[PDB]
Amino acid sequence: SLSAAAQACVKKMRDAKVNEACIRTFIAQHVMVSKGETYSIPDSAIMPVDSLDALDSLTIECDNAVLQSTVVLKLNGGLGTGMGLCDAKTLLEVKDGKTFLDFTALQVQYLRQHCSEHLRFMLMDSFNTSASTKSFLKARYPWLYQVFDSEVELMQNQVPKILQDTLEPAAWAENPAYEWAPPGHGDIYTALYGSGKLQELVEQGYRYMFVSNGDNLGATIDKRVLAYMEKEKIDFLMEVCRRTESDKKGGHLARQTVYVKGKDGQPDAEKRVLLLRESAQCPKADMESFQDINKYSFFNTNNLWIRLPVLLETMQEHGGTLPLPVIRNEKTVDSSNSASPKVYQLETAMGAAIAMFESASAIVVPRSRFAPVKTCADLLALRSDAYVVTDDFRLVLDDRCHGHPPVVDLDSAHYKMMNGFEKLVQHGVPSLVECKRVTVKGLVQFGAGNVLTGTVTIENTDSASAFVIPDGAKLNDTTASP
Ligand SMILES: O=c1ccn([C@@H]2O[C@H](COP(=O)(O)OP(=O)(O)O[C@H]3O[C@H](CO)[C@@H](O)[C@H](O)[C@H]3O)[C@@H](O)[C@H]2O)c(=O)[nH]1
Repeated sequence: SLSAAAQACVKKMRDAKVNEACIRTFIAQHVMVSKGETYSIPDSAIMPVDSLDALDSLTIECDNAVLQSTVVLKLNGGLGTGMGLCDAKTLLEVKDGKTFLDFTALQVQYLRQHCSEHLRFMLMDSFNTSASTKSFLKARYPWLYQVFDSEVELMQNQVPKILQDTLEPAAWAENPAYEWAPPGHGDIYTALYGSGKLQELVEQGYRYMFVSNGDNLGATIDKRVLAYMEKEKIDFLMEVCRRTESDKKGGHLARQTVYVKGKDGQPDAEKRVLLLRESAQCPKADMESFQDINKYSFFNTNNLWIRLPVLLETMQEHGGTLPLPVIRNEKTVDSSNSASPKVYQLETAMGAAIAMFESASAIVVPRSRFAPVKTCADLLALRSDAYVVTDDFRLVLDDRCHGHPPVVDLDSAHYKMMNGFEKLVQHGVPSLVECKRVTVKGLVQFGAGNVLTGTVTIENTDSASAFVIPDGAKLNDTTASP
């Protein structure tokens, strides 16, 4: 019943000893691509979401039994290629000579000292990040390195890149490792299931997992969310933020409607079903609607809560898989070689699981739980005094910002790559806590101890020489130029 290409993929994955849960999931995605539909989510197929509960209005806290059954997992499998990064993004220095991983470890240390003595912590790594992460922890956090292989690390899968023309697995003799890729952070569910770790966690009495992006250092356990899921009997919960103009990269919440006749005497009830639309899933034609922050104002933080026994149950009863919608990425087998074979890379997003559970929901959270670093512009804000370190080692906005992050717009021609960004701040990172918006155009270099207030634009029209701001300069609601 399977196509010759699909069977070629099975053989390649079996010969490579890929676990069967990954194979089953990949082949189901391969079939669907071979048929035709590419899981595009057009505008006519969805509606905006209107009403959601808000974390800031909740007050009930869960008891310590619920809290002790919660696992924390941080995603760490991607690379920061967009920022000119060839390793795990979590090894970037973010503040005071400390990296994302430093603060992650310190947060876990704090929760074990003051809240949950035996907190279970996991990191999802990939083939591209595991070595660096392990070497980093051995030298700085021995207590994590001691149990890294056995308890902390969740290794995600590698799946074959498939040729566009035939859908067979690609061949790249120069470097066969480039014939494989991690299939997105949606792979967390397949990796947990296929490795037996999901079953193991449920056996050990864990009932909730809190997952968040490795680059988001504002995400920690909140006992008001756990009480909410207990009271409302929620099995999957997505934290969303009110969307700003700085939220370009990820995905937004949306809804559909399904009519259920619902037994006899009682009438049919309209039912809302929630879904996630990633940028990669929107047709380029309808991209004007995807970026409309008024129509779709709820932005996925990727702070996710999952009821582990339910996850395990629906995966078992669905062929040992979670059938998430696939994202068909288009690339060359070697990215640095635009002449190499053209391929599709099948991926999924873990937020898409909001559509897999009958009792799924979303909650609006404040910006204090969402400090993403997708660009060097984000890294500039994070490194500045606009962000502070809490007692439990989170990075949150300084109270003076009032939950509005400073809007940082840096010239992509000069500051998209890390090396260009390090030039911009060679002599010091300006004060931004009082700055509503800063725009940098052309080649610029901040001075030592600058202070930006209000709406600042630094502009250099020639871009041969760097406009170097004088040390101590203080700019208030103005454009600065040569
Ligand atoms: O195969 C992969 C790919 C990514 N990651 C990790 O997943 C996290 C998120 O990846 P990133 O590429 O930084 O984000 P996006 O997938 O573009 O967007 C995610 O995060 C956004 C919020 O920042 C949400 O809006 C999107 O819905 C959600 O999919 C990072 O820690 C990555 O390292 C993995 O572990 N494995």
